[PDB]
Amino acid sequence: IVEGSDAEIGMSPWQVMLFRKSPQELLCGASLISDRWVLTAAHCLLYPPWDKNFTENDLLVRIGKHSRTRYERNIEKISMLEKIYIHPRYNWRENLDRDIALMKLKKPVAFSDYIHPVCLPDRETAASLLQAGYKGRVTGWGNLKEGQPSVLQVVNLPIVERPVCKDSTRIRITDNMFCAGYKPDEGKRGDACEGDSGGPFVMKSPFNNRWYQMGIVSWGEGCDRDGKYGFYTHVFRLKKWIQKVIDQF
Amino acid sequence: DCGLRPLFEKKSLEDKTERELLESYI
Ligand code: NA
Repeated sequence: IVEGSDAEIGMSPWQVMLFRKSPQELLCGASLISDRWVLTAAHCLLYPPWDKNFTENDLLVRIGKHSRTRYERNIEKISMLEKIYIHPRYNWRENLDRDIALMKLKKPVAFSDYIHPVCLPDRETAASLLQAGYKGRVTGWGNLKEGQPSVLQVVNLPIVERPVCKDSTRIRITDNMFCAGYKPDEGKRGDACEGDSGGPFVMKSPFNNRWYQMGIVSWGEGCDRDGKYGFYTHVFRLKKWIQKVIDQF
Repeated sequence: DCGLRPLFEKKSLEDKTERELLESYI
């Protein structure tokens, strides 16, 4: 996260860290959507152009963490993965269309002051909140500049109009993505960056004061460049797949 | 259950920047 700030304790209790098991290396962000289901980006798991095809035993998650500097007794929890489900129409060949994956935890995680699931959007919430100029929030332990922080970073960023997203880049965008960030004209800055993929773009509902995950950090071109914007997988658009996987397993 | 944080919404406390988000709805 570029131009963010340190998260407050418990500010993002749905935050999940995706690690390589051996050697332990932080790979990506992720988000907690129930006691045993975690959402991330597909490319953190599967990316043939880089010979990447991680299986369940290659990985682990940590949940309820605030700092990488110290072990947080009785607060942070580790879980192994039972199964990985990648979207079956994830397009790694072209533009990362449907960059989304679900991971089922071997052991359900106990909820706590630091561990708690985010909501997935219903239709009305999606239509109401996912509009240009509305701000969401992005969190991650990924790069601070186009190295990595000791405390979780957070940045608030406005959704951008689809024509502007589309004209900002030559990569073919789809309706399964959206973009966010400040325009040069607006003064403020900030972006997700390499290492933040899989982390959530969340929005707080004014109707019921619940936090909803609208996007998943997916891709960009540099970080925090003028006239460029981060791209997120559009969660709502893919929610029938999410529900089928969770309901059908 | 979902999307209500034990240390914030569940205790009627605001985080340091959430007002920026809610203001953006106006
Ligand atoms: Na930008």
